[PDB]
Order: sequence, then C-alpha cells, then structure tokens
Amino acid sequence: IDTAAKFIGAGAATVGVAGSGAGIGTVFGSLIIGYARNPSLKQQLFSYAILGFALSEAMGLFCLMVAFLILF
Amino acid sequence: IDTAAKFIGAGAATVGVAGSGAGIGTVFGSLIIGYARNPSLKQQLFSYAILGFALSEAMGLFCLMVAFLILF
Amino acid sequence: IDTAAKFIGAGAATVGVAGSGAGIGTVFGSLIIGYARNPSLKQQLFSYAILGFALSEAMGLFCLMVAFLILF
Amino acid sequence: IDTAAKFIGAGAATVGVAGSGAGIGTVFGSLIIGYARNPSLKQQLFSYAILGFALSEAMGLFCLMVAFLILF
Amino acid sequence: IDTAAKFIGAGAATVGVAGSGAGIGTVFGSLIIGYARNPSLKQQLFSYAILGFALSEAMGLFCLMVAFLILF
Amino acid sequence: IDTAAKFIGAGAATVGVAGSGAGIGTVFGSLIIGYARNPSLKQQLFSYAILGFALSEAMGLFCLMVAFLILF
Amino acid sequence: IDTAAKFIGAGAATVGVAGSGAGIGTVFGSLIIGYARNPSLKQQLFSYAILGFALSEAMGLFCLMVAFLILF
Amino acid sequence: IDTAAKFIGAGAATVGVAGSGAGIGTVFGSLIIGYARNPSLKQQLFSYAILGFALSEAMGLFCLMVAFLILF
Amino acid sequence: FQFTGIKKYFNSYTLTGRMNCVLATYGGIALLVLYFKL
Amino acid sequence: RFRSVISYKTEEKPIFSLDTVASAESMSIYDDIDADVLRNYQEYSLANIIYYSLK
Amino acid sequence: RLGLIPEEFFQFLYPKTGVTGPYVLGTGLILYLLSKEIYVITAETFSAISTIGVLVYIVKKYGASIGAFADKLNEQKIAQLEE
Amino acid sequence: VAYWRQAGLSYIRYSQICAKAVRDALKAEFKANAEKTSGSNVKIVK
Amino acid sequence: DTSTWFITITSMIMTLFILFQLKISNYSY
Amino acid sequence: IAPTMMGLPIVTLIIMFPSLLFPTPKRLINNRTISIQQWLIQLTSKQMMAIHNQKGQTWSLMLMSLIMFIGSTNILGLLPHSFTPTTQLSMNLGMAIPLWSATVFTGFRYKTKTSLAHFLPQGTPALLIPMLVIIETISLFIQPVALAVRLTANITAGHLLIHLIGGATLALLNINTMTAFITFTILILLTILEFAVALIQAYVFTLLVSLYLHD
Amino acid sequence: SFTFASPTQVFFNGANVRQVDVPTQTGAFGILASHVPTLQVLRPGLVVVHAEDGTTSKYFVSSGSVTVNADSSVQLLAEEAVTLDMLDPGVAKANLEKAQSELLGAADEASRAEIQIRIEANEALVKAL
Amino acid sequence: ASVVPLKDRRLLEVKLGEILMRDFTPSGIAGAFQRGYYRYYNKYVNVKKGSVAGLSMVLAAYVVFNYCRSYKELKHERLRKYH
Repeated sequence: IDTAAKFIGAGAATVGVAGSGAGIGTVFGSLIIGYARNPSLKQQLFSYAILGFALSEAMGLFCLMVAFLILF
Repeated sequence: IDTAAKFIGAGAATVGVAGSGAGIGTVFGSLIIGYARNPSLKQQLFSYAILGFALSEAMGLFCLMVAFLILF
Repeated sequence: IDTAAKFIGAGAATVGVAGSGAGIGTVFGSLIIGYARNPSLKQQLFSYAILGFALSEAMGLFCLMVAFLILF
Repeated sequence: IDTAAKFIGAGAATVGVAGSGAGIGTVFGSLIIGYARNPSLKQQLFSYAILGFALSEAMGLFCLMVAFLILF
Repeated sequence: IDTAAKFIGAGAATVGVAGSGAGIGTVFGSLIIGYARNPSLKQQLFSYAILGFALSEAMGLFCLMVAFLILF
Repeated sequence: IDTAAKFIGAGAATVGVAGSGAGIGTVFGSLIIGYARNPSLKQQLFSYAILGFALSEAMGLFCLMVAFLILF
Repeated sequence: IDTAAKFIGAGAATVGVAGSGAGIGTVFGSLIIGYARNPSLKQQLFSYAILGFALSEAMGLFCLMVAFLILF
Repeated sequence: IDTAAKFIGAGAATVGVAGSGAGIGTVFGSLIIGYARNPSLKQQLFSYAILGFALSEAMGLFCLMVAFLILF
Repeated sequence: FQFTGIKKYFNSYTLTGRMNCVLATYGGIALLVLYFKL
Repeated sequence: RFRSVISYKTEEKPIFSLDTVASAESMSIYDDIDADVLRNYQEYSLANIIYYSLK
Repeated sequence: RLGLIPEEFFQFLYPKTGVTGPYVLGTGLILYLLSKEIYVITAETFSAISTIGVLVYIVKKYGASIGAFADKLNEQKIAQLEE
Repeated sequence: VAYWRQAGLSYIRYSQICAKAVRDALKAEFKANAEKTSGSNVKIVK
Repeated sequence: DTSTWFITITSMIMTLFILFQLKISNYSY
Repeated sequence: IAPTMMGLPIVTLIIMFPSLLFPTPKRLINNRTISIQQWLIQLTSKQMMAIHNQKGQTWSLMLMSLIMFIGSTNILGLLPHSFTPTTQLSMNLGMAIPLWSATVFTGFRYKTKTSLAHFLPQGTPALLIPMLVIIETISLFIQPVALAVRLTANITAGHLLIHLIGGATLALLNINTMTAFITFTILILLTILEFAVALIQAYVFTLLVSLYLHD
Repeated sequence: SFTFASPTQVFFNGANVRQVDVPTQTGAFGILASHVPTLQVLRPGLVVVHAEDGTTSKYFVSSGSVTVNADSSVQLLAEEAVTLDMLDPGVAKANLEKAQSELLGAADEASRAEIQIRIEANEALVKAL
Repeated sequence: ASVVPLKDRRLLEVKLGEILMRDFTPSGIAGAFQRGYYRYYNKYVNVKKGSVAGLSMVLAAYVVFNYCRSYKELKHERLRKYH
C-alpha cells in the first residue's frame, strides 16, 4: 500500500513537467518572432532565450526531483 | 494492489506529454507569424523553430518514458 | 481490482490530449493572423502550419494510445 | 468498485476537452485580429478559422470518445 | 459506493468546463487588440468575438452535460 | 466515505480556478497591449476588458460554486 | 480515512493556482511588450498590469484558501 | 492509511509547478520580443521581465509549499 | 470491360499504390494475434 | 515658392532626415514606427519635399 | 398563415363531405403513419437525428437550394454555351 | 530591414526600381506618360 | 459497438475505390 | 442507459451505395444535378493541384475520387439510422496504410537518396541530431495511425453525441422548456456535425501534403 | 479624408472613402476611418480603394508612404500609381519570367536584392493582373 | 434479372435527375419529379425547391432500408399501442 502510494504520487508528480515544455515552446517561438523583427540574433536575443529555456528546464527538473522523492 | 497503482501512476504520468503538444503548437504558430514578416524561412529562423520543436518533443517523450518506467 | 485500475488510468491518460488541443488551436490561430499580415498563404506560410499541426497532434494521439493500452 | 472506476475514469477523461476549448478560443480570437488587420472576412481569414475550429473540436471529441467508451 | 463515484466524477468533470474559461479570455483579449487597431464595435469584430465565446461556452456546457450524465 | 468522496470531489473541482486565472491574465494583458497600441483605452476598450473579466471569472466562480455544492 | 480524503482533496485543489501563475506570467509579459511599443511607463499601463496581477493572484489565493479549508 | 495519503497528496499538489514554468516561459519570451522592438534591454524592460519571472516563480514555490507541508 | 477504362491509371499509380499487400499482412498478423487471444 | 504670376516667396522648410530627430513624443501615438520603417519613410519624405521644391 | 389555414381547412371539409377527387390518399398516408407509430415505429432516438437531420435538410432545401438551382442553370450551362 | 535594406540598397533605390517596374508594366500607349515622369535630366557636378 | 474483426469492411473499400475512380474519370472540366 | 451500437450489417451494399449517388452522363450538357458535382470536382481539383505542380498530379485524379468517396460516405451518416462505414476502424485503417506506403515508396522510387535526406532539415544543431532523427522517424511512422484515428474517432464521436443528446431528449419527460432547449442544442450540434466535410478536407489535404513532401 | 495622389496625377483629395487597403512593406493594412495613427511604407502592389459608396477602385502603385494621422486625414503618396487596365498582363508575365531568369545574374548581394525587388514587383503585378 | 434492375435504375434516373441527349435534356427540364415530389398518387414532398425530389426519394429509401435493418436491435416500450 505504501509502495502503491509512492507509485500513484510519482505518476501524479511528474506531470508538472508539462508546463515547463509549454514555457520552452513559448520561449523558442518568441525568440523566433524576435529574430524575425530584428536580425540581431547573435546578440542577447539568443542569450535571453537560453535564460528562459534554462529556467523552464530547472522548474521541470525540480518537479522531476519531487517525483523521485515520492518514488524513493 | 501494487499493479493497480502502477496502472494509475502510468495513466497520470503520461499527462505531462500534453505540455509538449501545446509548446510545439505555440512555437510553430510563432514561426508562421514571424515568417509572415521576414521572408527568411531558409535561415536560422527554421533552424531555431526545429530546435524548439525538438526540445518540446524531447520533454514530452521524457515524460512518456517516465510513465513507461512506472508501468514496467 | 486491476480492471478498475485500468479504467481510472485510461481516464487519467485521456486528459493528456488537452495540450494537443491547445497547440493546434494556437498554431492555426497564428496561421490566420500570419495570412492576414502577409497574403502569401499558399507558401510555407500554410505548409508549416500543416506541418505544425501534424507534429503537435502527435502528443494527443500518443497519450490516447497509452490510454488504450492501459484500458486493453 | 468497477462502476466507481467507470465514473472516475469518465470524469477524468472529460477534463481533457478543456484544452480543445482553449484552442478554439485562441483560434477564434486570432480570427478577430486577422480581420481587424485585413478586412477580408469572407476569404481564407475565416475559411482557415473554421478549419482550425473543426480541427480542435475533432481533437476534443476524439478525446471524449474515450470517456464515452469508459462509461459503456 | 456509486454515489461516491458520482461525487468524484462530478468534481473532476466540471474542471473541463472551466478550462474553456481561458478560451473566452483569449477571445476577449484578441477582441481588445482588434478594437484597439480598428475601433468599430458595430463591425464584424463584435460578432466574431461573440461567436468564439459562444463556441467555447458550448464546449464547456457540453462537458457539463457529460458531468450531468455522470450525476444521472 | 460519502464525506470523503465529497472532499475529494470538491478538491478536484477547485482545479477549474486555474482556467479563470489564465483567462483573467490574458484579458488584462491584451488590455495592456491595446492601451500601448492606441490611446482609446478609456473608450469601449476598457469596457471590453471588464466584460471579458466578468465572463471568464464568472465561469471560474461557477466552477467554485460547483465545488462548494459538491462539498455540501 | 477521512483525513486521507482531506489530504488528497487539498492536494487536488492546489492545482487551481497554476493557472494563476500562467496568467500573471502572461500579463507581465504583455506589460513588457507594451512598454516596448509605448514609452509610456507609469501611466495606466503599469497600474493596470499591477491590477491584473493582483486579480489573478487573488483568484489563485482564493483557490489555495479553499484548499486550506478542505485541509482544515 | 495517512502515510499512503501523503504520497498521492504530494503528487497532486505538484501539478502547480507547471503553471510557474508556463508563466516564466511567457515572460522571458516577451522580453525577447520586447528587446526586439526596443533596444533598451538593460532598462526597466529587463527589470520588469525579472519582476514577472520572480513573481511567477514565487507563485509556483508557494504552490509547492502546500505539497511540502502535506508530505510532512 | 471496365478494366480498360482505368487500365493505364492502374499500373500508372499502383507501382507504389498497389502496396496493399502490406495492409493485408498487417491485418492477417493482427487477426492471428487476436485469435491467439481468442 | 510660387505665389502669383508676379509674386514669389523664398521659403525655407526644415528637413528632419535624421531617424532620431524623426522620433519624438508624437511618434508614441503613431503605430508600427519601429526604426527602419521610419527611416525609409523619412528618406521618401525627403525625396517628396525635394520634388515639391523643384516644382 | 392562420387565414390560409382556415381556407385550407374549409377546402378539406368540402372535399371531405363529398369526393371531388379519386379517393384522396392523404388520409391514407396519415392513417398509415398513425398505425406505424402505434405498433411498428419506436420513438427511441428519433428526435436525435430523424427529426433534427430532416429539419436541417428542410431548412437547406427551402433556403439556399433556390439559389443553388440558379447557380447550376444560369451559371454552369450558360458558361459552356457561351464558350 | 529586408534583403534590400541593410545590404547596400537605399530605400530611394527601392522606390526607383519598383517605379521602373511599374512603368515598364505599362503598355506602349501610356509609355509617353511614364517617360515624362521618368526624370534623367539632373546630372552630377563634383 | 467497439470495432473488432476487421475482415470484409477493409476489402469492399478497394472495389469502391475502383468504382469511384472509374466513375470520376468520365467526369471532365 | 441505452448501449450505443455501431453494429456490423452486410457492409458491401451500404458501402457501395454512395457511388450510385453520382451519375456520370456522356453528354456535352449535363443534367443540372451532375453539373454541380462536376463544378465541385473542378473547384476542389484546382485547390488540390495548386500545391503539387509536379508529375505527381497524376495522383490527383485518384485523390479526387478519394475525397469524393470519403465525403459521400460521411455526409450520408447524418441520416436518422444511417450506418457510417467510416465509423468502423477497419476500412479507414485499410485506407491510411496503403496510401502512406504509396507516398513513401514513390518517394523512394525517384530521388531516393534525397527522399531519405528529407529527415535532415538542412543542417540543424548537430548536438541534437540523433534526437531530432528519432523524433521525426517516430512521427513518420505515427502518421498513418494519426491519419486513420483523426477520422475514425471524430466520425464515431459525432454519432455518439447525437445519440446521447437524443436519448436525453427522449428520456426528458419533465418540463417541456428544457426539452425544447435540448432539442435546439441537438439541431445546433447537427448543423455542426455537417462539418464532417471539413474532416474530409483535412484528411485529403494531409495526404496531399505528405505526397508533395515525399514527391 | 483621403489624400491619394502621385507626383504627377491626383486620385483623391479629402475623399471620405473610409476604407483603403495598402500593400505595406511589412505586409497589408486596412483603413477603417478610425484606424490607429501610423506611418506605413508602401510596397510594390495595388491599393484597392473602397469608397463610402459601394463602388471601389483598384490602382497598382509603386513604393511610397501611407500617412494616416490621428484624424481621418490619410495622405497616401505613391510614386507610380496607375490603374490595372493601363498595364499589360502578357508583358507582366514576360517581365516576371525574365527577372526570375536574371535573378542569379547579379553576383552582388545588393544587386541581387535589387533584382529580387524587381521579381517581387512583377509577382505583385501578376497577382493584380 | 440484373438487366431488369439496371432498366429500373435507368427509368428512375430518367424520371428524376435525367444529340439524342436533347430529348433526355428536355425530359429533365420538364422535371416529372418536380411536378409530383411524392409520385402521381400524392401531391408533393415537404421540400419544395431545387428540383431535389429524386434525391429525396433515394435518401428516404436508404433511410427506410437502414430502419428495417436496425429494427432487430431496437425494442418497443409498451405492448399496448402508443398514444
């Protein structure tokens, strides 16, 4: 039953990565439109995209770590 | 009961793949609207669009793999 | 009791298509505005829209395939 | 127990149609800005808007079909 | 026991109808943008916004009808 | 167990508030971008945002009412 | 078991605040692009951005309050 | 049975992390298009982008505090 | 004598169109798997 | 400037050909100003005023 | 509408009293429909598609089909005729 | 910014090219008006 | 209700495809 | 509590029926009922042939038959007791696989090396190349199942919703105002259910896009 | 209040057409007698002027400026604006195909961009004609 | 046998939705289906536009055939005749 609880919690906890994926998609798409507007691509346009992608990945990884803690 | 929890956790875990679809739709629509302004599809525009699509799909399939590991 | 678990897991796995609907809505909505801005729809402006629909609906059908596998 | 599983699985599965509602809202909203930028309503501006509404409604009903199967 | 199942399903089902709330929000926001660009309330902008809101609320009320079927 | 089912259903039904928050954020953000786009904010522009809030948050309050009814 | 039901209901009701986060992110992003388009900074732009943030976070706080009420 | 409830409650409350990721992705993405529109990036543009990201992350961590509290 | 009406189209597009053998193989394998379940 | 068959006026008209001087408080109300679009518009306006002065 | 209905009712009453025709079969169709509803026809899921779909088709025919006939005759035929 | 702009082509050159394309698009019946509009009289002193 | 078997449903469609393409080949603009 | 039944009658007669709905006269002037069919065929053929503009336009004369057949079969299902052949997964499964296989094998018949090179989106980051390749090949293998399901599921769901709301109306012996409102909802849904033609357009257009991409 | 005129000919001066579509450099825009004030650079294309009365007008224009102020006064300035009838569709297709042929001839990036302007103008001309 | 069905189909086509085709074209123009939408015995079908009588007859025949097929599964409500 306790292992059953761990399984159901891990299944429920890992869904938080979906928002990270949506944010990553939004970040890359807004980078696309920004480069479309202005060609300063090698400038901080790519740096801000990397910054957003890294933070979204960090949030998803924190959700993954919560899921791991539930599993273990 | 443990297999029951494995089933329910696998069912709840694959929900995280939803964010991948929303992110991919967002990034591709943003590619559309960006190309609407700058006719430079054969450029870093489509490259970064593919990059974002790949990142979102990879996140979704990572969540799917977590769900499969829960199932098995 | 395993049949009940399969039922609830398939029900939960079905909800992972919401991201697919959000993505398809977003990509086609950006398609309409992209055509409105630039009347060159017959081009990549619509080809990439179709491609984004194809690559974004994949998550929803993947999640429903997982739901069917859980159910059966 | 099995009937309880049917009810809970259906209640979960029907929640996946919310993403399709968000998608139809997004595309029909983008319709209005496309029309505002270009007064060509009877054209592909509305044609592809209807196409996207149909596609997202398909993504939603093809989800709720699973709930219908679960209930019966 | 089945009454408990109906309660749980009604709790889960009604969320899908509320997810359509974001759809009408996007519709009204795009209406804001369109009216900001070309201010004409009697124009097809308001009609399109009403149609989009009606479709999103129809999706929500169809999910609510599924919830009622769960209740009855 | 009936009280337990009502508790879990009310907790599940409270998820619908998430759609209301996203819709309110979207409508207010589009109000912001419209005001930045044109100085006709004090005109029907602001009233449209007010109506969008009074509709999306109305749907959210409807979901909250459903949660309360399930709770009691 | 009633305490278990209250715990799981509170866990479920906690989801309804994610939409508040999405809404505040969207409204702040809007504020960003509006300030980018319009140099007007401390005018109705920023005040209405703060108003939208307050409204969305208040809806999320009410959802969390309902979660606490279920918890206690 | 309470310890069994701990894991499922923690998993259910972890879903709110997704909204924070979506919000941070949106705000950072708008910063990209904002900087694209106006090269005054290091100004209140980036300042308010950081503000919105911080507020979204604060909302997400506030949500996850519920999971950390219920788990212990 | 309806064959000659579309005889040119038949071998014109079935060079890859007439790969319904793959469909038949998939259907037969699925039926065998289900009969094993049956 | 031509005023009549017998009367003319030597008129001076300022030209704000610089992109930065084109942007002002009024350009906030004007939409889609950007930088390049306003620059091209200013160049075309310079051509137009040259043509009008020539006529 | 209502006035036309009274006129049609009076005309039917005049035919009903006598003949004025070769055994009008409309009453036969009505009686056959009544018998079918009584015994054979089952009123299950009828309002789902039997009524709704037929009503939509009726709206289409009494509506845009009048213009569709024009779009066929006065557009398709005359174009090739002129060619 | 486009393929022509930020690549060595002034917007005046863009206008000249599109105007010449429009003038060439005109038929020979209206070519006299296009020639009239076309101004090559001004030369350069340096 | 749920689709099973899948034997003769997928076989008549090829014949109907032949019939439809033969019929529409006669159609011309 | 009425169990939905997408039963299996003698399929051949039902499936062949839509073919008889389109007569093809051998006359210079048609019968003002085939004429509209001819005009619709030409109008749709122009849209389908606009994108291709290649030697693959020979496929268009069969894709027109495909779209006509799918539309006729799905539009006839809106009748009271009509059994949609496309409701069953069997025939749509037997349609999706052969046509996708035809597209990929036509791509592999001519310029085969470049056809397989379509997996490369002209470069893209090399650090994620294996991930992109596996993603795109899994999507390509998904495509036939996606094409079949995106037709079968919603074609069945339209009838399912019609049956559910109709049973609700029939069982609603309560206040007649609610019954009238639900009947209005039924008619609105059936008007929306007439958009199954848009599903035909989506299916055939996706097939055309795939064929054009691979040929 | 529509002010449409070429450097040589005048089309509309203060006309209450209330509806004008312009081929802008960034895309297409529609005037609705209340459109947000903005400055728009014209692109090779056609200006379809929609008067307040049901009748409309179609003029193919060269590059220029679309100046719509806060008021309804719109000063549309097109360098070479003519009606579609004065143009030749056959010469249009011939110029388009010749320009496509010569697109690769100009090795210079600026010169190839100029020929791209030429092909874009000819494509807009073909679509208009 | 099948020759008789083919002749019946040709006769139905000529009656509704109908060189030598000039006679067939005039027959279609006359529209015997348009005159009687419910055959000569009755007056007309409910739809009264578009000369769609023949298509309506075909669809009605298909509907009644499918109803005959589906009558096996469905069951009545009361043994007594319905109201």
